[PDB]
Amino acid sequence: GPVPSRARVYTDVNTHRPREYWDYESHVVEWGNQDDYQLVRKLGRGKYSEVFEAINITNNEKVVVKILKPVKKKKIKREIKILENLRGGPNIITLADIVKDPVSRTPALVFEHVNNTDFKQLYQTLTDYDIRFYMYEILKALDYCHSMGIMHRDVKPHNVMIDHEHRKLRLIDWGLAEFYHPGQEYNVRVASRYFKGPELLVDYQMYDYSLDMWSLGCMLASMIFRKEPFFHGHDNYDQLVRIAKVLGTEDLYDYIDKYNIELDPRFNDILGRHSRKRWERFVHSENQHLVSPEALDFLDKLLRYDHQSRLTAREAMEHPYFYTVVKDQ
Ligand SMILES: O=S(=O)(c1ccc2nc(Cl)sc2c1)N1CCC2(CC1)CC(NCc1ccc(-c3ccccc3)c(Cl)c1)C2
Repeated sequence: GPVPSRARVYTDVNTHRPREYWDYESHVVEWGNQDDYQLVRKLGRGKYSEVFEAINITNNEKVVVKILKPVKKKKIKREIKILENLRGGPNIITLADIVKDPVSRTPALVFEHVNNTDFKQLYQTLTDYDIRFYMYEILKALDYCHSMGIMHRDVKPHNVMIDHEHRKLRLIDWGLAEFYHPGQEYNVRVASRYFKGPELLVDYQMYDYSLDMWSLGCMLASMIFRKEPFFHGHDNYDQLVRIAKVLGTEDLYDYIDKYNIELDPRFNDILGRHSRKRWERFVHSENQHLVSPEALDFLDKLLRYDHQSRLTAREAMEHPYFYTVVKDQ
């Protein structure tokens, strides 16, 4: 069978807490009054929810409402619990209330309101310094949630929100997040394809917070190289080929060895044989101003098949890539 794995950091953090903290199945939900909020306009449709801008008529404060589509109550209790646990944390979205339509029986999450600067405007103006800063800001949120025994499992640009006018960032969409418990086997059918770690793709279920660090590298790549998505797999199998065509098949077979992982008979056809490529080959004139020795060192140390050899969030925050941003503090 597969070799076990535990987290190198924040391993026993949920164990040292009361059971209620992570036994979300037991959480009873504090309902608010739906008539305190009126919906203004729709902001987005999104697989598990629809998102609206609303006003709280109690204090005339602008708000965000995610009306949920039908999920199991235990997954809602999960998200609510994780949000409540992380509330007040750096760059974590703030849950403000929870309400149910007394007729449709549909439940709705009410959030603080953050203006998103227009994608086009932001993307075209970004700058290396800006990327550094906002990555630092994402790392802050991740080290916080990891320290609080929680893995997001859906880190990607969709779930990051930036108000550039106020240099303000939030990490959202906590509905796939789970509590890390050593020895636990998780579902590998999580996150979107382009951001899935190797461990999900080879079906190693004793994963941990380091899953987030892979995605974060997947994010950094697309930004510095200006290629979204960076690993563009046609299906879950081809996603690992895309990764192997860059990272090389050798470190991959070394990883499945160390963890005595059994590859579906399929991959053993498509994976083939692939040298580990150098980053220079994704550099061109239009991205060079984002790419730097510091950045490629940072990226290399996140994009590793072996989850145990990835940088932790706190080590990442200590990386030379962010030396300038930390001095502003
Ligand atoms: O209208 S929504 O559905 C909405 C509105 C309010 C709301 N409030 C709660 Cl509560 S949930 C909710 C949902 N919608 C807004 C727009 C998004 C999707 C959701 C977030 C945007 N993020 C793109 C992005 C992320 C990171 C970077 C980046 C920049 C520099 C270094 C690294 C990364 C860049 Cl360049 C771009 C796309």
